[PDB]
Amino acid sequence: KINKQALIDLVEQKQLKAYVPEFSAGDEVNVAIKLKEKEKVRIQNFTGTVLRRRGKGISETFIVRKTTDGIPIEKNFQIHNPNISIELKRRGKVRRAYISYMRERSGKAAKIKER
Amino acid sequence: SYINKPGKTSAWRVMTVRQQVSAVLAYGKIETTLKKAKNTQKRLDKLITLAKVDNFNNRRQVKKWLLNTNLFDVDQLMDHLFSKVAPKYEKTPGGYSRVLKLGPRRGDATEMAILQLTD
Amino acid sequence: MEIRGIFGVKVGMSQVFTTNNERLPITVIYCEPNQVAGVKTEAKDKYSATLLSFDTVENKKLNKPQQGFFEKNNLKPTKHLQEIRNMTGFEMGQQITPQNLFQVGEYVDVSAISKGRGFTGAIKRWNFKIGPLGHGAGYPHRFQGSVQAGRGGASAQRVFKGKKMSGHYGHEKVTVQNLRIVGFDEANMLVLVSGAIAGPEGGVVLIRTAKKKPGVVKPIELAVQTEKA
Amino acid sequence: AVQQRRSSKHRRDKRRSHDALTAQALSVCQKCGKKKLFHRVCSCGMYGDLRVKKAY
Amino acid sequence: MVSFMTRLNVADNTGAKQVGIIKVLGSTRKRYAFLGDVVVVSVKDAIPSGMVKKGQVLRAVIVRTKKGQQRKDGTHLKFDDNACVLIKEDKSPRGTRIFGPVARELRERGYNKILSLAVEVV
RNA sequence: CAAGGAACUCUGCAAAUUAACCCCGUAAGUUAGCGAGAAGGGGUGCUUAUGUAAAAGUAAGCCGCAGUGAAGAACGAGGGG
RNA sequence: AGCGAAAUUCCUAGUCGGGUAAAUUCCGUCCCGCUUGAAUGGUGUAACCAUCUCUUGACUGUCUCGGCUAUAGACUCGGUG
RNA sequence: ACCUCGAUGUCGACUCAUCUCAUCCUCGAGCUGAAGCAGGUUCGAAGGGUUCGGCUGUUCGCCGAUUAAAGAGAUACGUGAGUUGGGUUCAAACCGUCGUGAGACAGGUUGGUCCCUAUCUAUUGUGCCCGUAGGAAGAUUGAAGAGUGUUGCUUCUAGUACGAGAGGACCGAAGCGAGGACACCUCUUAUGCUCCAGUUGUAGCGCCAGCUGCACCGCUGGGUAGUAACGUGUCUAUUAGAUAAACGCUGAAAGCAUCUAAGUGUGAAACUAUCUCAAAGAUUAAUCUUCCCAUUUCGCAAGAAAGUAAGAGCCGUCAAAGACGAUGACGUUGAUAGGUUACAGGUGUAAGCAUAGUGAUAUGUUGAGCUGAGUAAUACUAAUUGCUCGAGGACU
Repeated sequence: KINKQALIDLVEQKQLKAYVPEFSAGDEVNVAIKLKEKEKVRIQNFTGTVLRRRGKGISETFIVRKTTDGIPIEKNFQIHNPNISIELKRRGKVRRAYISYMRERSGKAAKIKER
Repeated sequence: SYINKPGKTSAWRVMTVRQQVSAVLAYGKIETTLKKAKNTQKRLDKLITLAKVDNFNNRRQVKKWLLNTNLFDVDQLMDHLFSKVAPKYEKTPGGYSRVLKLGPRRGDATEMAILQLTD
Repeated sequence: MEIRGIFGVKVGMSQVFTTNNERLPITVIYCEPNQVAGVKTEAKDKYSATLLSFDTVENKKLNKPQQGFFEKNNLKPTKHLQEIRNMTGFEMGQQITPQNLFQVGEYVDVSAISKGRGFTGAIKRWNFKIGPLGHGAGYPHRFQGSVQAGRGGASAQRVFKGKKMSGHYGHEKVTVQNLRIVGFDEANMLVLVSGAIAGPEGGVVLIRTAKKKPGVVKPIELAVQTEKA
Repeated sequence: AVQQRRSSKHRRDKRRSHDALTAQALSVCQKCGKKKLFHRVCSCGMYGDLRVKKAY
Repeated sequence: MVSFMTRLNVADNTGAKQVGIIKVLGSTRKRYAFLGDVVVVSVKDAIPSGMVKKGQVLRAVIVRTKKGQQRKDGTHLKFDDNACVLIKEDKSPRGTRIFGPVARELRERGYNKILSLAVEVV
């Protein structure tokens, strides 16, 4: 007769990963993507950082931005998405938990990383 | 349209709420619209909890919204409150104020209700 | 058809992951374990239906007509009672489970009430076009334009009955069919489904057999991440 | 958007027939008389079990 | 938004840089050109030293969408620029030098040669 | 207000964009008076030294996604009468 | 003389060409040219025009495609009316 | 030559369009000088749909590219108490012509002013009163109504049959679908005006520090819940009957035969059902059960005092609904709203301290701090120690 709507988390506790280290939108990562031709799943690496982290609980989707052949690809990955394995390369600096200026910032520079 | 009174703008209403939360500290009684009093009660309880924290940083936070009157200077008023009334009501889970609906105003049916403090 | 029906309430709305790597939004509906109030048939009561009761209450939380019939029915008091037409399988004084009415992957529909939002504009209730903004807009610039259907004597000179003029839009009886039954939970008596659900958290939910695809069933599995740390 | 004929007195009386003011509930002050409006204070300057103000 | 004269980039060795959507040949009121859609376009800027001309109505295929779109898996594909390529009404590119990567939402409808000359398959 | 960016409209009508300063840079016609603010681009914060009398002005460092961070300040080119 | 399909020309979408997927818009060609035409001034000229005016870089929520917020109204309550 | 000048608003464009078929297509069918396909003709046929732009005031018209077609007509070439005044028909100014001049041009040219506070009805929603023959409750019902009665592409069938070669099927199945109808803010986008962070200066807060007001919400960057789209998700088949055209069998007249006159099937997106929403004032106010009462006694047992005992209403905590009304939950027996506690999200290392530098500054404290609306408990505050009505079965 009395509900909780925290049992929503109880049923969500079946679709989660338990490997991803803590990240704060600016730690550079390399997410490997399992993609098929028809079979023999190949690896598509996607090196970048979290431009925007949006959602609620399981809905926490995060942007990852890469540049290939001068083309900027920004793609909204999910933390617990199958075949979306995130490898954390390094950690930068967190001015704020969200960034809206990587589009106005160019490459060729050593991005700041914590020592 | 063009030039007229602002009415109930957010800045206007927040300033008026600040005036009422200063006056309730000044005199201990407020007689106003019940619609204003019900919203004032929320921030009054929040400020009561903040006073119960009773920190110098809390002094800075409370300083932001208090206003000065003729007889109650801010330095005297806030120090007095934090000295005695901050722990006075420290044994109650909310409901730090109550509104009693009085008779309305004489002229234009302006509902007068009294907001006061309670345990 | 021998309609299978259950009563539940929406308790949230989110997404989930699946096997075969597709995104699957989740409307989560807690289905109440219902006790049947009775059965009517078209040959005995002239309308085939099953009366169900839910939202159990105490002896002092109901009007004495309904409560008195309900204790005469030998059923512990409940807030709400509703009949489902063409349903006769479930008879009075028995428990209703979500695992027998339907199966994991077949297609159903849900009768529900929309969310209360009051009056909405004609451009929203009927999806018309707004007037001009540039080249001079004037004060009235949002309307459907002309209402005249003819000038002069005996052309139209009026607006007949039954016109789609804006009014109360929302909080209305709706039903969307062919939505996937994503997940079952008999331990919690709960259902995860796909799509978008009308109404707020508290809107009535009546699950029934889909008219477009009653028996069509599709396979799908959830995604359980086995990626070790 | 203006009228062509005057409104009759009988029709306006029928229109004003549905017009009615608000309904007022009553209660009693807990330590004074003067039947008051429900959820409102009476003129005895005393709300029931109360006496914070004056009666002028 | 796909509409009349949607200026977008060119990603093949053709010698053109500005082309505008003049017609979307297909269903009525579609008013969108999803990834892989072949659309009727009028060329705005093209050098004669290249292998293309200007003004003539041709057919082109959008390869990049700056707003992006939702994929069937759940990850939102997105770019930062509108771009297209010029096709010769087949599964092969007019410009042999295909600049930039390609998506995987248009291989099921042919275009194997264009994706073959792409720098990567993603 | 993302996104196409004039397709809406008889027609870019309204709005939009520019805006203080200095640093460069500026074409054709021409009566040499003009064009011209042509057009086209950069940037200004704080601390230290140098700084002249205040200055401007420069260098070193430090940070912001951004530095007349509030304000008020210039859109332009070609065609025809 | 000169001008010109000149806003002056019904035929005009004049014949041709340019900007023109598209362009009775615009500008170049010729002069029977209803009703061109040299102090009704004509032909051009240098600048300028809150002048007409063709095209355009940005420019924009005009349109695409309508939407979010806010007050003041509208509406409720009260007084006047 | 008239109903209509004590006036009788007409062009376009927009918005909304609805109605009809001599129907453009989606559909069915016959014939063909219809191999197939492409088709054409004709018959039925309104269920639905039938483009975008540029120039031209433009309904007229021209051009280009498309889908299945980019149908027509009517509504004062529908409609300005709905919008603009592009245009038509304003003075004015100008070119050319005419008129001596006033001025005119069924010539061009430049711009050329759309008021209306809804009384009634017609209508869309929302309410109140009464009633349906004791009250009330639902569960209904469905008479009457409506929405819905759109469609294309690819592949397999199949280069198969056919055809000759070439050319190339009729149907079905799978996927993709475009459009619009409905719902949502979980994926994405904007807003998010008492959220956070940072920043500019002025006025201040007695100063450093830190805090506030003002300044396009000061600006900048976001953003909780929420709002919505530019975003997601279902939808176009189908069933039963009778079908139009049309295809039929048998069969009489006209001994044979002949879709019709008898008997008698098949067959279109047309019609009525299945799909969906509401629905007994539907005075035809329909059904069912339910709970309460039928309360000795005094004129009809006439209110005679006990006027439901079912409860409802007033009022309030309110949003669940939401201009108000009203709907709905809840009234101390309660978590009904608020507050408190803690959590989630957002937001982003709080203040202050140590550190080195003269100072800007940077390392740790610190993912700390804050939070309108999110989450679970808390009777802590406010729904009063409140009020009124409410059946005797009206009449056999």
